[PDB]
Amino acid sequence: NPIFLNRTLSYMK
Amino acid sequence: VEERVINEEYKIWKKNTPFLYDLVMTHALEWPSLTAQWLPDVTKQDGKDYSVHRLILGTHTSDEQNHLLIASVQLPSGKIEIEIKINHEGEVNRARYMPQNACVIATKTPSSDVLVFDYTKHPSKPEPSGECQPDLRLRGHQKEGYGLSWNPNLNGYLLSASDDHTICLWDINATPKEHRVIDAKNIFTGHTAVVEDVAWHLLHESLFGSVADDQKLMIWDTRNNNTSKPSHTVDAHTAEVNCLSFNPYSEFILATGSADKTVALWDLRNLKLKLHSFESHKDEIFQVQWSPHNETILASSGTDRRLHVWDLSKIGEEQSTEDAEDGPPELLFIHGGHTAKISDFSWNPNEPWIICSVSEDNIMQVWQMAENVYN
Repeated sequence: NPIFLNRTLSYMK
Repeated sequence: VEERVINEEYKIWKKNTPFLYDLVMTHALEWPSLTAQWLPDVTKQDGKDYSVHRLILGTHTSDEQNHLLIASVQLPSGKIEIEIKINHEGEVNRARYMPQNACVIATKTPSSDVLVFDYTKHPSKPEPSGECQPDLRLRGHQKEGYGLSWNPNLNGYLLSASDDHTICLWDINATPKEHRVIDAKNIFTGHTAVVEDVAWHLLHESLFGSVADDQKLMIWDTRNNNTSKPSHTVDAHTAEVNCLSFNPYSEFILATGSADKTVALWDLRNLKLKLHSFESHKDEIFQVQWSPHNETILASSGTDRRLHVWDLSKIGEEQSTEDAEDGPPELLFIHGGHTAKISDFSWNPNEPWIICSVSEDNIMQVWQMAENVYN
């Protein structure tokens, strides 16, 4: 159950 | 314990909010709200860098006085406060404003009663009498429900779903009898289980949909004379169907949310074939809402304390092995701000991507994912 999507973090883009 | 894992995951979420959101506001209400809906009006403040938006909320308290609430929210052109409190008998299951007159709000109660309020006919602060004084009492149900939908094309037409297995239809412009009472124009008896939700079609005034614990989606036409047989019966899901919503841009598209942990997509031109199925692990879906600004965008909430935002246009897209680790490409964003089940959410109709979500632990959050996630 993710807290957020890692791909949606500003620094992962 | 689950509470230890929740508090820890909340702190991880909280620290990462500057990297996920362009806007995030958190407010603890006196009581939890089971309902959330933005009012359509925006009050621009002279010389200030913010505008004032409003929300319909409710309370859920079992010992104390319940209220229907109008909350104000300062949003960029950060305070959240209660403007209006109106006595309500029992918790506000759902509260929705009339599309032809945003001063008129219908409420579902934890009883057979469906109430109609004109908030401008009430003071901002309620009388200490403890008396619930709705402008109308709508009769027709034997039991409580949550499902509530106003007809956006036919002034005063309201649908309600109940635990009594029926759908009631009222015309609130009809002459009231006895004590501000309006009897149901029609009662739709197609389901053989608790009706969870109702929704009018957004272009055809005579068409509506309904979903129930019988695992069916029913399509109804009010122009038909038999109120016990729907136009179509769709074997929509493998478990209870909790919600449905019609796409505001396409007159053929609708979505259903279910206890089978999926959101299904439907086309009225081909109901024998499910268009798509959005799947999310151990999450019984209770609310589905289409974006009022973008045709391909919809959001869902269930029991897993998360809010999922989906993008239809990204279905069947090529993903990098790194991206593919977060899930299917149609899963645009996950909001993990809540520490309890989300009871309701609403898209801001004036400011794109802004959402208000409310949870069982009394939290209300006003948030907007980073511009970057969708562009």
